[PDB]
Amino acid sequence: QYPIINFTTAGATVQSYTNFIRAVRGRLTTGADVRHEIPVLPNRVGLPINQRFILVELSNHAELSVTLALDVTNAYVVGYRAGNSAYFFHPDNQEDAEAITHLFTDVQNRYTFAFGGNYDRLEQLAGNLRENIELGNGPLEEAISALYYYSTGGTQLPTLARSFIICIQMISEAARFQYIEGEMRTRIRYNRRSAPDPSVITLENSWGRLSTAIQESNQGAFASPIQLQRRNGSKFSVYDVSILIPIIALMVYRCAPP
Amino acid sequence: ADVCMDPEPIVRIVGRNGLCVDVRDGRFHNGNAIQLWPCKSNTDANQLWTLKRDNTIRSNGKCLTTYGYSPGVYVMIYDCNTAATDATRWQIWDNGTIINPRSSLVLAATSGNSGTTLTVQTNIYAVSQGWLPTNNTQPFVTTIVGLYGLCLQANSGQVWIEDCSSEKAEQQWALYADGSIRPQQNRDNCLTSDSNIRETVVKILSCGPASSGQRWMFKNDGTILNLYSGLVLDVRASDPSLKQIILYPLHGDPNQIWLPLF
Ligand SMILES: *[C@@H]1O[C@H](CO)[C@@H](O[C@@H]2O[C@H](CO)[C@@H](O)[C@H](O)[C@H]2NC(C)=O)[C@H](O)[C@H]1NC(C)=O
Ligand SMILES: *[C@@H]1O[C@H](CO)[C@@H](O[C@@H]2O[C@H](CO)[C@@H](O)[C@H](O)[C@H]2NC(C)=O)[C@H](O)[C@H]1NC(C)=O
Ligand SMILES: OC[C@H]1O[C@@H](O[C@H]2[C@H](O)[C@@H](O)[C@H](O)O[C@@H]2CO)[C@H](O)[C@@H](O)[C@H]1O
Ligand SMILES: OC[C@H]1O[C@@H](O[C@H]2[C@H](O)[C@@H](O)[C@H](O)O[C@@H]2CO)[C@H](O)[C@@H](O)[C@H]1O
Repeated sequence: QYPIINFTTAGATVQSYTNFIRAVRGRLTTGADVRHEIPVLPNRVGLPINQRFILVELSNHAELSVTLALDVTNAYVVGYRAGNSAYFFHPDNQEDAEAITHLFTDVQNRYTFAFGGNYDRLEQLAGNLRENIELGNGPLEEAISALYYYSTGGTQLPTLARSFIICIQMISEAARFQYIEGEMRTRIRYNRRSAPDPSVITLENSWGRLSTAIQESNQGAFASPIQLQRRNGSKFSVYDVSILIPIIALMVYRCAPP
Repeated sequence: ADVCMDPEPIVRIVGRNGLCVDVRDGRFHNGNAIQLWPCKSNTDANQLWTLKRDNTIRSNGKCLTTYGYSPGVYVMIYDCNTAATDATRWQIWDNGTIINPRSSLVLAATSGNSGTTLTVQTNIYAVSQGWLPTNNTQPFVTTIVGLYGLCLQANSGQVWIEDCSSEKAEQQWALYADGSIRPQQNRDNCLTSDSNIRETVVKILSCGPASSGQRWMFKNDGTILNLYSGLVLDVRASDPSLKQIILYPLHGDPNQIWLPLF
């Protein structure tokens, strides 16, 4: 059995959201590997399929429920279950395809999307850029219902993809950055619905690069600057790890410590 | 894939008051002093340092060497092979401290004046001992959001938490390489803490002393730690009304968590 964290957009509040993400991060890392004060995620190679996924269950006001399956090695949303069916993003390699076999074994119907979960593919199908898709508790309620009804056939493909972009950002990207968590937390505090800033979009894109730079830095010093953006769009370069310590919450494992 | 391969980056070393670690008058004779000096926008090798794999910091080929293992000796440039071996060894910590493993004396700058000779003092996590390897010569300016979504704000010699007006009386702060947090509009003022006592009220005094009560660090857990005392910024009794930010031991509630919004 895989661990199951649950969150509901029903009485969603800034606290219930902060505990949810705190719970999701708590289940991804084992706390054994930490570098420069930032927890690293399990190494894929040699990880027993019984500790390879965690399950996040979301439910909204309409009583509809959906269960997302996140890969513990990268906090990647790999699929989901809705009722008696399960849908998986198209695996991009043999190993992964073999692993999603152990997810939602109950379900009578397992479908595998023709496309992957990556943002490009998802933004293309959605007919919108991450910059135009609004985020908040309102958008999460809608995304759950949209995701739920796809099993009964009442959700067009463009909307499914717009719902995956919403969940991925509010759960997986929020667990990866305290900056993005706080961003989502502000949208809940004031009941706002608004697309992610250039700062959020950029941090999402640089997760892989940052994971690498920090882990193979020479005493917190990067070899090459990683460029990021501000809320207003202006860019700035980061040369050291210290400025990122209060911004990144999880790192994808890149290489072993000396 | 493999074991991590740490590289050898060429970077500037910004420290006290935003000044750079400079090799005096561009000369490299064994013994010439190392000093604080306004950062340059160019390639003068006397201000760029290569962080070697062996733990030596080199500028233009020579090693950043300490004169002796006594609190007070100065730091000089020197031939790496001639110099006493473990007097060229340094570790750069995540909390901006650059220490000489062998004497436990930290690289310091006991004066914020341009031209001040670097020395090695006893570690007390003061602003005069905080450094940062970066080609970034400018301090980072952000908004610090904390309890109840309110912003950290300063009004003359005082600092409290209040609602975020994306324009208000400077709620923008500048984070320096030396670990001091300075109010955007008045950059020679430091977020200061008088005593290291379990409840002293944090205020805004001049960065002049560059004390160990003016140097802070943003932890991964969202707190703002005062390196020297071990106490974290705390909004007094989760009450923004009281208008008082104190130093308090860590317990992790919402009144001790902050997020830098840039
Ligand atoms: C800070 O700037 C210096 C110079 O502007 C960079 O040093 C250069 O690095 C490249 C590749 O790393 C070398 O080929 C050059 O020889 C270096 N310039 C010099 C001094 O001749 C340095 O890389 C920058 N810091 C970082 C890590 O971005
Ligand atoms: C500044 O960071 C350094 C990290 O190297 C801290 O010193 C080390 O702390 C670890 C535990 O976190 C110990 O295992 C080491 O023995 C310490 N010394 C060395 C040379 O590694 C230091 O405590 C930090 N400063 C503060 C007060 O937070
Ligand atoms: O020490 C101050 C400052 O010196 C610059 O070098 C000067 C030097 O002061 C002067 O005597 C010489 O004739 O010309 C040099 C080039 O301007 C350094 O470049 C600077 O980094 C500081 O080190
Ligand atoms: O003394 C500062 C300390 O206050 C705590 O809050 C207390 C407060 O003293 C009072 O309102 C009552 O005793 O209960 C409150 C809840 O603990 C804070 O918890 C602590 O962080 C400090 O700010």
